[PDB]
Amino acid sequence: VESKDRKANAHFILKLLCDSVVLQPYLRELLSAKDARGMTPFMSAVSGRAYPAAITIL
Amino acid sequence: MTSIHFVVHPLPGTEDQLNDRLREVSEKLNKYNLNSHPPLNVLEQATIKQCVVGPNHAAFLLEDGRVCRIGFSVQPDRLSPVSLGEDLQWWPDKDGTKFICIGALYSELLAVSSKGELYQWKWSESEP
Amino acid sequence: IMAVEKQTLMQHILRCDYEACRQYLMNLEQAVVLEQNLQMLQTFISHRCDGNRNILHACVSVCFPT
Repeated sequence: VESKDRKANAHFILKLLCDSVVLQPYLRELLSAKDARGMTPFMSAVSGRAYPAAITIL
Repeated sequence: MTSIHFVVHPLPGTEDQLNDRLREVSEKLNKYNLNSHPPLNVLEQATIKQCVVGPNHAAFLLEDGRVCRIGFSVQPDRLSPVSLGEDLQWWPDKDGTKFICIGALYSELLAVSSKGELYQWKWSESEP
Repeated sequence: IMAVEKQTLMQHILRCDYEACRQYLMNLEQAVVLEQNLQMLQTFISHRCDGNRNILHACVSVCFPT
């Protein structure tokens, strides 16, 4: 609900998707797929000011 | 599975209002995630092939040769607040109608059979 | 009228449900231990959003500065 709580939950979810041992073989494609703007998740993170998200993704 | 949701948009206008209404329904799907109306609740657990919206009714088709229909009621003072009909009217199945395609017309719904039979029943009445 | 789809983790991420996301991951990994949820997971991972956005795109897009 709160902005700080929302950001904390988002960071927790990103870390959860990072440390999911189940999705290891698919992450290689999950972080390599492109959106409609022709960019990876990392590029979208860095353009949308999601700088901590970009660091964790990298 | 799926969730049934409707939107209303004044006919003369640009596309920005439609896009804004779609954004509102998206936010409700995300910020609110309100449940769908009970009459279509059953059709939540069934697939859909094609849907048709008539002058006052709307018919929805399952992939298993089954159809359903329902009207609505829209409040203009308050302007999914639109509330559909109380009981969803079905299409009784006899000798394997096996619907494939449908069609929307002002005075009646149109349905197809596997062999091809232009079944139709008026919106006003309740008999094929 | 519309019938919006139902992709559970997509909704959880786009709504930022940390508890629900963790529960979904736990159930998925338990089922993978059961070895009966490999193909279904492979099909599910390709559940998308508007604009060919995979789950990670939703994750980052629900993380933009307020």
